[PDB]
Amino acid sequence: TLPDMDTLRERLLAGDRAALARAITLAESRRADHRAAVRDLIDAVLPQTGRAIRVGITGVPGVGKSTTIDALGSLLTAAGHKVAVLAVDPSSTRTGGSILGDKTRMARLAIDRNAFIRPSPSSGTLGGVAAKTRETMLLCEAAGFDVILVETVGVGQSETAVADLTDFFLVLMLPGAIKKGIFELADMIAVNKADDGDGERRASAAASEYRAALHILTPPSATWTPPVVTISGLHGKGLDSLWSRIEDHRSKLTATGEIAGKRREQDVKWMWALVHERLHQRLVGSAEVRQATAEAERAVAGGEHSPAAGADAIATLIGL
Amino acid sequence: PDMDTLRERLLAGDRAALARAITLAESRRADHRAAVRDLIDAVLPQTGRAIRVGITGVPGVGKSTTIDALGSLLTAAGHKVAVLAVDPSSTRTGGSILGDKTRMARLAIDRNAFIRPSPSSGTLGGVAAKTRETMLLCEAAGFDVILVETVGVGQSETAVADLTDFFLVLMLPGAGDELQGIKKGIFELADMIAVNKARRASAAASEYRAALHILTPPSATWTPPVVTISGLHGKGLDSLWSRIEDHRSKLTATGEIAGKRREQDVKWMWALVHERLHQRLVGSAEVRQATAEAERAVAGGEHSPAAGADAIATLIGL
Repeated sequence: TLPDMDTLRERLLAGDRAALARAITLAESRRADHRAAVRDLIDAVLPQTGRAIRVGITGVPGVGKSTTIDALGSLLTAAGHKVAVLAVDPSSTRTGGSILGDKTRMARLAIDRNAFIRPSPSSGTLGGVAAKTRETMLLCEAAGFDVILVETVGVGQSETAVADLTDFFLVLMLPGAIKKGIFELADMIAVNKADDGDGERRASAAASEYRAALHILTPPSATWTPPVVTISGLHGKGLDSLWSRIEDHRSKLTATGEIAGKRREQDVKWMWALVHERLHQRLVGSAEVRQATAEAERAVAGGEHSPAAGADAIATLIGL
Repeated sequence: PDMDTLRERLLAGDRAALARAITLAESRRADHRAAVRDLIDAVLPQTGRAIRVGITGVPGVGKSTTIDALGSLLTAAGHKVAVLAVDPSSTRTGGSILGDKTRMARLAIDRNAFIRPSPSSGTLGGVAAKTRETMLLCEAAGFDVILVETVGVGQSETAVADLTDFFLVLMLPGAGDELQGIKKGIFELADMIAVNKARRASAAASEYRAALHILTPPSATWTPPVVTISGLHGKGLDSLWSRIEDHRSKLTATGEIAGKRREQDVKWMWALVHERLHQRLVGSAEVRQATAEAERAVAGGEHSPAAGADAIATLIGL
């Protein structure tokens, strides 16, 4: 029932799409041994990873995120790139994941074998979902995908996780009509024209406001000052220019070692995220333990016992 | 000593009893911390009736001078003011016994105020969580204003924001080419910017205000004021404090003050659970060595994050 893992690994490394899909499937197995086998695989293929541009993309629903990603992704595959699109949605902690995904939201990419689209994976905690996404990213990179787009999906709080999964964080904004922390995550803002009601006047007007405001915020790296641009996902305008800026960021921050520096900090974060997910799984591993954990948390939320008293209560459960 | 007597004294406003309870709560000895848990829980019904304000600013901005002046205005007005510090450097030093009050000279001798140095822990998260227990003890003792200051170098801003109701950012008066600029992550935390050392200060304020207005969603209950002050000469402090009271009034009406405290307390609970796990993973030289090996492998790009996590799992099992 477990595939020959040496065969699977060698196929995956040769760009075998079915092998990549199977490795991803093994990571969601009910069987601990299946999940362990793919963890071994990922560590085994680590030296073949990391040779990709990793871009996180966010924006409020209706900004035209799917349309823009479909357009940009298609420009990239036409140019000979192999493009993975991975979703992160905090609601996959509450659904069991997606049985067939939702790739058809990107109509062109959905039928393009030069692209590979996967939905948000199921886990107990957002940290768990994001850690699993990191595993998937590594598998895609080992299989030869050189652009990895990671998209926030749904309404919940996934923006920081996606920034911490990628090298470059792109924020798509509407010309008018945003969770405040998003500006400080941005390596670039793109004001997108959604429909026939949005032209260069509305788009440029909003861009100028964002550009002016960003001037009071200190860029985290002297190597990069976040630009504000306009685009139309719908009409495929300004996307080549947008991409060139992301490539410039990659070139510049690779030369300074800053891409690698950020990735190593992220890697340690995702290590501890899995440790913490596993702890959570223990604290909900039976109805009785879940009940007790939930009540400690409730007592703390309710100001009936202090945070330290709640933590001590949790400690006793772990000891039991 | 008798914890029931300690509790009754603390609740009657005995400042020495309060300090003794804080010492236990902030202890790096697990038995000492354990000894005061029931006391803290017993006094919870007397907590929460305080304005909790976090205050940050770059070294040199006049933070100590401003806190000294603001605290003095408050005690003159009949308030009971606690001033607590969160210092990341405590992990390197074991924390200070006496702290530093050269910096708040008037307040340091004012018996209506209660100033504590940052606690120590192996980590920032531990330091901040201890500060939360200390805040509760202070409130139970009758302090109605709790000021929590970021201290030293290190990124303690998020921790202090997550300890308080209102987060005040003190900024330098430079404008245009001399504009200080807001460090990454601070804008999202700020409930007010006060430009200190006030002309160019009003110029800087106008720049921050205009940008804050662009960046703040119109759906927000609270749009951060930008004001100018002089800590040294006490100008604008009464106005500054009034806006903090305005925030309390507005966000109490929406239930947002209470809602935030609930989220914070659960955050501190999980912080402490995760800190306890890490403590176990560094509980002896041989275990620390193995944990360090796992983290180094991942930090060095030698093994995948999950491989590091699997090594940790093996240790936990042992």
